[PDB]
Amino acid sequence: TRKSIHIGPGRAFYTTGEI
Repeated sequence: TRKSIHIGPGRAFYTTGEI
């Protein structure tokens, strides 16, 4: 259950990982 969630500014959403 690996996932990369990085929230920087107030308009960014990066969700890329395993499942």
